[PDB]
Amino acid sequence: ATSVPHPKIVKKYTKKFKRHHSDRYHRVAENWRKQKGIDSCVRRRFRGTIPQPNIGYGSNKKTKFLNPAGYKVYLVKNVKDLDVLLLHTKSYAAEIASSVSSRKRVEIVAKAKKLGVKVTNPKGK
RNA sequence: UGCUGUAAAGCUGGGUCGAACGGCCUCUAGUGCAGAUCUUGGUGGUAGUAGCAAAUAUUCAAAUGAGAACUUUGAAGACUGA
Repeated sequence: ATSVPHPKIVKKYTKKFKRHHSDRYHRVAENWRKQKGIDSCVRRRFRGTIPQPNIGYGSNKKTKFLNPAGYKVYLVKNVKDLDVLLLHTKSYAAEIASSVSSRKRVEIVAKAKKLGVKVTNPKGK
């Protein structure tokens, strides 16, 4: 890791928690919802039903919020926004906002390279 | 196209697009939908399916026309039957 050393990153659940019957009807979005029905086999946790979010799945506090390269990600919208990362260049990477213009985006990439700040999305227009 | 969060969700790459929009500290509410034989609008399967069968009945040729079972003219066969 080019970032500050960290323990090996463990994700307890890497799949997505999909709402029950979001596969069955178009009108049911996958955004997680808790079943509140009296008979619900999912709420009652029958064997064979879907995993549900609970606090036991929480990430280890020492590796939480880290991307695979070992950095926490900070959203940058202009050149000046890079400054708060100046003393945190081995633990915080910059991410350029989607709405920054192509002119200003080139300027942010240049300044980050000047300061030694990692950028997570360099290829943007 | 990926990243973050147990999650509600947040961010990002590519495309489309054309005029406004967001973070943070707070304020406020007509603030979150799968259901209500919910409301309005839109759209399927059914399905090229049911079906288009009462009132005797139509036919040949020419003309017209891009095109004629269905229009017009001629020939005829019929019917209403005062």
